[PDB]
Amino acid sequence: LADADAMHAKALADAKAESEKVTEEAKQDSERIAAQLSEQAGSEAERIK
Amino acid sequence: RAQASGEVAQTLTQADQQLSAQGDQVRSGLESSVDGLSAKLASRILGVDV
Repeated sequence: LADADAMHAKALADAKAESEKVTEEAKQDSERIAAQLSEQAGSEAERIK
Repeated sequence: RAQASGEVAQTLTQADQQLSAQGDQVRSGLESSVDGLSAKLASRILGVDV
């Protein structure tokens, strides 16, 4: 019972850690996608003028 | 995109106006040079000095 409680606490800590690893991946992604879409916007604006 | 298109359209309108004005301005000297051009063309299609 104590081992299972400790494993549950470790699982909650590991869930907090993947929430971190979801923020680290998702913020970096969102930033990169924003970068490529801004580059696409600039390229098409340059092409059009 | 929309700004690029709007800027392009505005510059197209301005350029149309400016280039039309420039063309009719230059057509004035065109009508001066037309006399010499036609004289030389006549002196060519005739094969001798006009």
